[PDB]
Amino acid sequence: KNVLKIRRRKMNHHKYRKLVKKT
Amino acid sequence: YHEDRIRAKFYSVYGSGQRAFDLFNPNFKSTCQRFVEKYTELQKLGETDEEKLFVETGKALLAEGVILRRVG
Amino acid sequence: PRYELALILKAMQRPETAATLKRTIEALMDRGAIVRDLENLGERALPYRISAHSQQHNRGGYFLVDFYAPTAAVESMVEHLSRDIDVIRGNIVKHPLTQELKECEGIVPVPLAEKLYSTKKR
Amino acid sequence: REVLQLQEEVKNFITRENLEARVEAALDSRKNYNWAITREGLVVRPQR
Amino acid sequence: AKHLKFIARTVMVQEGNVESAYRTLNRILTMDGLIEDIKHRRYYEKPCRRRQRESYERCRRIYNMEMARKINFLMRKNRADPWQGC
Amino acid sequence: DPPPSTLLKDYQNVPGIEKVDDVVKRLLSLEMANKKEMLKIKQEQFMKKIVANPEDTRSLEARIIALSVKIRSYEEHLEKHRKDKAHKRYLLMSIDQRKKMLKNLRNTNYDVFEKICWGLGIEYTFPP
Amino acid sequence: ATPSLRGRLARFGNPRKPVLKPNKPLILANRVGERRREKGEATCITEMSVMMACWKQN
Amino acid sequence: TKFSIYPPIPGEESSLRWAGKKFEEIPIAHIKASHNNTQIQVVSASNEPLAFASCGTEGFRNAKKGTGIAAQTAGIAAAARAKQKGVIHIRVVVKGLGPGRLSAMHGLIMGGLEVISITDNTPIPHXGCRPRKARKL
Amino acid sequence: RQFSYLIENMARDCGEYAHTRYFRGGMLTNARLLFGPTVRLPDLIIFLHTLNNIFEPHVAVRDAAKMNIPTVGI
Amino acid sequence: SNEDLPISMENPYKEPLKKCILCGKHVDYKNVQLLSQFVSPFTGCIYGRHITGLCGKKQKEITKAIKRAQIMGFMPVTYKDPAYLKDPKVCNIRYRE
RNA sequence: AAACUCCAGUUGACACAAAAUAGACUACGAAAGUGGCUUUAACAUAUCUGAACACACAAUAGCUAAGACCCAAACUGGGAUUAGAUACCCCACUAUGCUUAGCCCUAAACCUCAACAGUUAAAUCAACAAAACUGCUCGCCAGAACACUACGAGCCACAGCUUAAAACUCAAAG
Ligand code: FES
Ligand SMILES: [K+]
Ligand SMILES: [K+]
Ligand SMILES: [K+]
Ligand SMILES: [Mg+2]
Ligand SMILES: [Mg+2]
Ligand SMILES: [Mg+2]
Ligand SMILES: [Mg+2]
Ligand SMILES: [Mg+2]
Ligand SMILES: [Mg+2]
Ligand SMILES: [Mg+2]
Ligand SMILES: [Mg+2]
Ligand SMILES: [Mg+2]
Ligand SMILES: [Mg+2]
Ligand SMILES: [Mg+2]
Ligand SMILES: [Mg+2]
Ligand SMILES: [Mg+2]
Ligand SMILES: [Mg+2]
Ligand SMILES: [Mg+2]
Ligand SMILES: [Mg+2]
Repeated sequence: KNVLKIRRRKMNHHKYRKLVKKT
Repeated sequence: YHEDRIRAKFYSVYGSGQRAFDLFNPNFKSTCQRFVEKYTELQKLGETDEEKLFVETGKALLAEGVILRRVG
Repeated sequence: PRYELALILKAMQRPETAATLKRTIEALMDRGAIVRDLENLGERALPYRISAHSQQHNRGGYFLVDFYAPTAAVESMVEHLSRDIDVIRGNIVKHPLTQELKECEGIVPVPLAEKLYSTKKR
Repeated sequence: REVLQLQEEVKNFITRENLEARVEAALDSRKNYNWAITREGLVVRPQR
Repeated sequence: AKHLKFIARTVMVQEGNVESAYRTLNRILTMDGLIEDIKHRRYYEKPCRRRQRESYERCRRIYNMEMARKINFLMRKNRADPWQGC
Repeated sequence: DPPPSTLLKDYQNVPGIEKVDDVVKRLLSLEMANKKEMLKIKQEQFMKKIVANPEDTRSLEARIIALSVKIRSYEEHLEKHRKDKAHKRYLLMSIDQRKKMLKNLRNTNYDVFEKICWGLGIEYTFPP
Repeated sequence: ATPSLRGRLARFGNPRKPVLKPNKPLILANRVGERRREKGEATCITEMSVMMACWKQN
Repeated sequence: TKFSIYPPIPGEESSLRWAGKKFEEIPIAHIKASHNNTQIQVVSASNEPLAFASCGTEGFRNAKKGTGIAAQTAGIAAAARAKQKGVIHIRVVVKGLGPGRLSAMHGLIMGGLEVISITDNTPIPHXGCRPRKARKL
Repeated sequence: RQFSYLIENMARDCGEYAHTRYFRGGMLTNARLLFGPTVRLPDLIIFLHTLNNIFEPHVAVRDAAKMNIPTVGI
Repeated sequence: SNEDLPISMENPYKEPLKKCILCGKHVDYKNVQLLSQFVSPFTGCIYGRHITGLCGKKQKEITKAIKRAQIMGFMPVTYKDPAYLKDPKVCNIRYRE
């Protein structure tokens, strides 16, 4: 199977951690 | 078959004799079969032990002129 | 239970080797050991250079002590041997002969594993 | 049978009385545990 | 460091035949696994990558040892065609 | 705890062991044996004191006694090895198993359940 | 003898963790791999070296 | 007698002699074959330096030291300096799997030294220090 | 192929037919195209060996059943 | 009925199970002569069972005895003791070819 | 290239680090994990099933405090590459990996295949994968995305973890 579902979740978590750090 | 027990011991003690099996002849009798037939005959007498009965069979064949060279 | 002390002693003259063996056997007895036998395996060249007690040893006297001791004695005896300057190396093992050799009938052959993959056409 | 064998074996155990004598006897003797196996499974003890 | 020197991995030259001696030594090191161990020890193989290689090396042996057993089993049938024409 | 001079359970009934040499007696005693050999004697003492038939090892009573001896051995092991997580699990599981055995005995034979609790000093507690 | 395959693969019967994790199913194909071409090496470096060294000397 | 690949044991008595010298007395040629350099030091049997030559000391620079030809040149240089000090027979001890592992010995032979043995001392840790991380190439 | 010659003689002697050679695809199920529209197919097919030379069922066993031809087979 | 029908037995011709050369013998760590027969003469590496031909039980016993002898000051680690180089060769390995 | 030249090679002395070969073995443990040697203790249950939360555990990373330090090494600095190179390659060195005492409680913690008891005959069977099913029990799942998110609650956790939605949008997602 491809990892396209993981990739969406990967970006969501990345952007969330950056937001929490910024604020 | 019952005689396979005898055949197995004969082949272990003596091995396949130099006499070659002729499987084309439907009535060929190998040295092992001759032993089986004699051993089976002595069993009818009433001997109930293998060791003694086995030893007695070899002696009968030696009297008849069969060559029984043991592996030893 | 029964143990075996594999004692590699420093290569010394007979009077000193006899004192060390007496010293060692008395230490076992002082800790509750019943010493069964003492075997001399002979003086040999050590397999490798062993540095013990600020000395480099190239030869040693191999001795075996067969003794029965309480389980708590083993830890104590190991400490005593660490401080003896005439002992190059001392190891206490459970005697090899307490373990009875199990009876083996021979090698049981194992066939090629089967039905690992389906029999469908690929 | 095990207790009986042990009672016979306990006679030849090293004690504080015979320790010195048993040490001297050990220093004289040699016990070799070395032996080699062959391809036929026969033990070849050392000849020394 | 502690062991005696000039006993391990030492090979004597016969009649100044250095080539044959070096080939012999290299074959001893290969057949024991030293040459392949040295090359793998240059960089750290992480534990997960080492298990993946061992599994790969083990599955290849099995396949390679079973193919060879079939090749030697069928080599008998490389003889000339006995029924040439049918 | 059984005195260290207590003879092993195997040699306690061999005829004439009271007359053997002192050295032989201490070689066949608990002092010269591992910890598991002393636990077999503890089990026998509890079995004789509590169980009606000390030779029936398959009754719910004998099984509670045997497990209680193991529980005590785990408690002593953990007093020295306080960070042994594997044995702490074995202790907690063994305690839960004995509670299930005691619940079954209480439900079936109340007269013997009281003798188990008295002999082994177990206080039965109803679950929350 | 070929290494055993009993309990080596992750199968329903197998209780233990898999020993082997083959990427391809372990089933003999009907072909063998081609003969590999020997990787070329530069020849006559020693003889080249002696000629070039003498050139330097002379 | 049949040729024994196994070296003569120092303690036991052997008949094998090289110019009247026993195996324990022959000078040793220590070759360190690295991935980028080859270093050859010829020492006496009593650990007294006699000759040293590396690919660096022979004028090869940077990536040109890690070549067979460069190691061979170092071998010849070490042999020349060793032969001046009286070395004929040498026991080669090579450690490392670099490009100049074999070439270095050819250089030593081309220089007039006779190799009576070939030992490998490549360091192999039995479990040791964790090596550097794998390169991403 | 050890018995191809024997079998082909036996067929000729009894006035019957033998096909001991490589069985080309469609000999039975595509006969009208291969032989001709008015070709008459066999009424009985006797398999003296039912396996081909890769130890699998001879294709004609399946094709005879498709064409409703009874088959005798060793 | 008939007397010639096959009877039910266990294969009377069955051969005895093969036994490793060390089947039934005590492997002691002190017996370094025996243990040396299963290590490489050049590297001291312990040979695998495909070379030694030992059963799984004896391969473990030999391995554990070697590791004990080596750390207890009985056996060298990096080479085979030269004294034991002439013992009977029992390992199926060819180094010179 | 930088770096080093207080350097390198040989020899001797020399760890609070990591454990060739064996292992082509396939074992131990509930799982996580466990492969140098020795000794001590020691691997629950005589029906099975039974919890995100009770109870006890749980790789790596990380936190708190005290130690050890060979080597490795986030970060950082230098060299090089490049249009740029906050990377890939080279060098150096730190947190960290280790020990002791408490935390934290996550993983592609996946053999993505639940525990127990059976079966190989029928329809064997969407496809692929690691053949298809029966009894019984517990857990869990009901279009995609929003969402390993918001709010509430609990927690030694305070840029955390566990539990976990909706509005708007789409006719697909898979
Ligand atoms: S086959 Fe019996 S121990 Fe090896
Ligand atoms: K190790
Ligand atoms: K959880
Ligand atoms: K997985
Ligand atoms: Mg998103
Ligand atoms: Mg895949
Ligand atoms: Mg520079
Ligand atoms: Mg349960
Ligand atoms: Mg619930
Ligand atoms: Mg954790
Ligand atoms: Mg930490
Ligand atoms: Mg460093
Ligand atoms: Mg640090
Ligand atoms: Mg895992
Ligand atoms: Mg369940
Ligand atoms: Mg089942
Ligand atoms: Mg998460
Ligand atoms: Mg959250
Ligand atoms: Mg809410
Ligand atoms: Mg909140």
